[PDB]
Amino acid sequence: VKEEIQAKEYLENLNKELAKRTNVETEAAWAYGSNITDENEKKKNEISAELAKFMKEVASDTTKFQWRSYQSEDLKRQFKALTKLGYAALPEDDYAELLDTLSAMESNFAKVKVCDYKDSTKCDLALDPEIEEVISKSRDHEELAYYWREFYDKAGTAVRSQFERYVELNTKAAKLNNFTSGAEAWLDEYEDDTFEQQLEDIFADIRPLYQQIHGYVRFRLRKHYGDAVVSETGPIPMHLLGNMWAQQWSEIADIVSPFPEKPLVDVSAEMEKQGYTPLKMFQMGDDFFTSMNLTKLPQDFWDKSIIEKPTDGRDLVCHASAWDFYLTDDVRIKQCTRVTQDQLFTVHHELGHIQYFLQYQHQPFVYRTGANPGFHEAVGDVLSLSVSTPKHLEKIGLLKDYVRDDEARINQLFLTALDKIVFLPFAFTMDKYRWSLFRGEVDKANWNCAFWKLRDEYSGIEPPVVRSEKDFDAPAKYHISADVEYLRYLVSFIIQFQFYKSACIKAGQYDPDNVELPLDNCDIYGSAAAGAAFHNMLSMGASKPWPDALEAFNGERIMSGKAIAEYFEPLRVWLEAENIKNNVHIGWTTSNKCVS
Ligand SMILES: *[C@@H]1O[C@H](CO)[C@@H](O[C@@H]2O[C@H](CO)[C@@H](O[C@@H]3O[C@H](CO[C@H]4O[C@H](CO)[C@@H](O)[C@H](O)[C@@H]4O)[C@@H](O)[C@H](O[C@H]4O[C@H](CO[C@@H]5O[C@H](CO)[C@@H](O)[C@H](O)[C@@H]5O)[C@@H](O)[C@H](O)[C@@H]4O)[C@@H]3O)[C@H](O)[C@H]2NC(C)=O)[C@H](O)[C@H]1NC(C)=O
Ligand SMILES: O=C(N[C@@H](Cc1ccccc1)P(=O)(O)C[C@@H](Cc1cc(-c2ccccc2)no1)C(=O)N[C@@H](Cc1ccc(O)cc1)C(=O)O)OCc1ccccc1
Ligand SMILES: *[C@@H]1O[C@H](CO)[C@@H](O)[C@H](O)[C@H]1NC(C)=O
Ligand SMILES: *[C@@H]1O[C@H](CO)[C@@H](O)[C@H](O)[C@H]1NC(C)=O
Ligand SMILES: [Zn+2]
Repeated sequence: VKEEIQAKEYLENLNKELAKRTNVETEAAWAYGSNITDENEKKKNEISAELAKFMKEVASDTTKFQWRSYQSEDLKRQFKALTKLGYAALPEDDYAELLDTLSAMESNFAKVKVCDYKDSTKCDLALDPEIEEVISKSRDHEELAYYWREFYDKAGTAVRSQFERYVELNTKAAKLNNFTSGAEAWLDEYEDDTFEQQLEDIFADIRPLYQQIHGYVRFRLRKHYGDAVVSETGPIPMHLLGNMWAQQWSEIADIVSPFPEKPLVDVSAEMEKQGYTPLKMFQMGDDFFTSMNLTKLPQDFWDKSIIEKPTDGRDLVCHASAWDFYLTDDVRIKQCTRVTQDQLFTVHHELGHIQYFLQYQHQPFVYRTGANPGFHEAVGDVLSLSVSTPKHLEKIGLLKDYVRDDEARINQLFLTALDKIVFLPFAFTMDKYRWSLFRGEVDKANWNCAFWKLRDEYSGIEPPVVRSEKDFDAPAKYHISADVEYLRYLVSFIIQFQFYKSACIKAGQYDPDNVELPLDNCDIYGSAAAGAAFHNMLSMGASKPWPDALEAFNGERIMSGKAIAEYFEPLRVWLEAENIKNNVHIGWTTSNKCVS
């Protein structure tokens, strides 16, 4: 159609206008997250309401263009993106109420403080860093159960009524966009109507390995705490797993390591000894990206980022985040950085988001986002996989006197699995839970025990104390309180191994027939070949359906669990044999810790 001329001019101006309007909303959201006050809350929400009103007008104006009739797939793709209003489809008053509900939940989470286990006078312990410090380090099971209960009562139960209204308005918004529910609204980002089934299939392939790891960990925990604390046949008490949500278990590696007399990589002490700071950690992340011929952090990043928890009295959101301001080179991180191994990896994860921002900033506004949400989460994790290798850690002087024999290799593979395999059922359940509420599949009388039932069924973990429908535990996880879709992380954990394997081959760092080049010791630091693949993919933003973006990276078009299974194959062989040798019980009875 000749109208395509025009349409192209229309999109040109509109994209530029959206970027500028979104810059303004983003600044107000940054100010609030950096400094939680009633005044900043009001300002964030009023500017969002303003932009929502404009979006309503945009979606309306698309109907004046015959865009479905156009020759250009590119023009059609842009118009389609503009018709998708999300929450902005809601009536003015409903949108304002939703924004008020969202900030009530996020500020509740950020403001949680508990009393010291040993000093009921001292009541200023926050999750980050005080409570997380205990959960990751204490081996006093009663102390752990105390902090678990205090946190969940305050971050979870306290916001049930707000969470209920959020579900209602989220559903109403989805239906105004003609999605069945918000589950379908979220899934739309993956542009694939078999996406859920694809993930069920990949998950089913990896589940048996998870069950072997679970069995071995439970066996080792029984030896440490005794059978009064940990049963052989039941779900693992979750507070013993070194993470408030039991989402990753690497913090208890020193008590569950396959070979306790051989080295286990933990560089936190060496980081401190060498005088590492948050600034140094970010500079090192920047170095990694630039070493691969990727983009250096701009001056705005250094000038405007927050890389340490503020020491004034203020309330803020400490959960780490990366921010795109939709201009040129105005990108920032807010991280309450600590000097630990886990935090070094976290820094690289966040800088992965920043790199993606810089790579696609020349794209039209609607294309300035990930190919799918899993792509955005994957970027930094691919580098963190290299950072975590004995190979890399020796290069930067953090790992000393390391002998990489067969036993040390198993220890390192197991340590990696405690993050990478353990996470998979966890991440699947965060969205299976919310989807089921969104879809109206669970009665409100059953909402809490529906959460714990999924945690049991998929992860084989349970609360430390008996819960019931008088509690409401799901919002005790940040993303649930903050209305952040979680499937992105499951997709990320699968595809990051496809990216890592390919980048390692391109770097000459992995050859399956060369004993000297194992995938689990690959360091892509300094590889321009690996960097080129990233540039080819990331610079696309969301200009093409995601299989096109994967193709740009390594010639493949299919999400596949083959690469993650390849990485862990030596661990699988060893672990299956070890569990047989030690008569380790696999599987678990149904939990008794959530009362109907
Ligand atoms: C989610 O799904 C919803 C449906 O469940 C959908 O809502 C529908 O959107 C339609 C707009 O696309 C709308 O259709 C219009 O209907 C008008 C009259 O409807 C009235 O009576 C209904 C009861 O019978 C009531 O329920 C309504 O509230 C209304 O009061 C028509 O007058 C109108 O017509 C005009 O527009 C067409 C479209 O023209 C198109 O564009 C060009 C013109 O430049 C054409 O050449 C082209 O071929 C194309 O057809 C013209 O053909 C016509 O001449 C008129 O100008 C129109 O048909 C419908 O009413 C509405 N609701 C329902 C219940 O059907 C939502 O839009 C969906 N939401 C999202 C976000 O996608
Ligand atoms: O800033 C975010 N997202 C942050 C969350 C967020 C989302 C919306 C609004 C505010 C905040 P995060 O996931 O970086 C924040 C990160 C923080 C983090 C990272 C690591 C880490 C540990 C070891 C190795 C590697 C990483 N542990 O915590 C996050 O949540 N992670 C998930 C889980 C996780 C992910 C990866 C991983 O490797 C380990 C765990 C969680 O905390 O539950 O997104 C920016 C963006 C993405 C896409 C488009 C536009 C902008
Ligand atoms: C936080 O916001 C308040 C008022 O909303 C403002 O007075 C103050 O300057 C801000 N605090 C900091 C540390 O920036
Ligand atoms: C670095 O990236 C640029 C971007 O095109 C490329 O032209 C150059 O060849 C790359 N350098 C190397 C050594 O590959
Ligand atoms: Zn992230």
